[PDB]
Amino acid sequence: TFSWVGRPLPNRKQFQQMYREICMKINDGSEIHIKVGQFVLIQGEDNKKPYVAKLIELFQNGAEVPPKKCARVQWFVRFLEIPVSKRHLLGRSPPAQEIFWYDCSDWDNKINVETIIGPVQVVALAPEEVIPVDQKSEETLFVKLSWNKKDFAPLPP
Amino acid sequence: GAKRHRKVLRDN
Repeated sequence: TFSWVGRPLPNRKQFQQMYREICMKINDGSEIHIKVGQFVLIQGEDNKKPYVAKLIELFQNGAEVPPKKCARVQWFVRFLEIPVSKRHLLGRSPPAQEIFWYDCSDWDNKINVETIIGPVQVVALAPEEVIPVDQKSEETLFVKLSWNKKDFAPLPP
Repeated sequence: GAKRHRKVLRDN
């Protein structure tokens, strides 16, 4: 379950209150803060890996009733979310830890915070950097490229 | 348990 931390950010949208941070309690009993700018795993279908998203906004949406805690995200997509026919355009076999910045507006970016599984570390690498492949048996995901529905391209600014 | 998010279109 989730709770806001502290005061809302200076108001921007009507009917919404924005927060920098959200508090998530586990059944391991502890409390974890997730902040705007951090990344989360988002529950998708039960047979698939979580979606990965960067949190770009956290908000209490007063336009739903009863009101809900929401996020707006920047999506990433996993290799398997890219059309099979377009996969070869990458020109290599990405590791399971590699994901792609999804640079397209067609999917809606608003989620309910209850779909959040938890934080994930996502790391931006230069194209010529190699993914570790180090130890920690890492839970970290790496991003090199964006995918626009047409081609792979550099990470946006 | 995390609720399921269903991605949906539009809303660009």
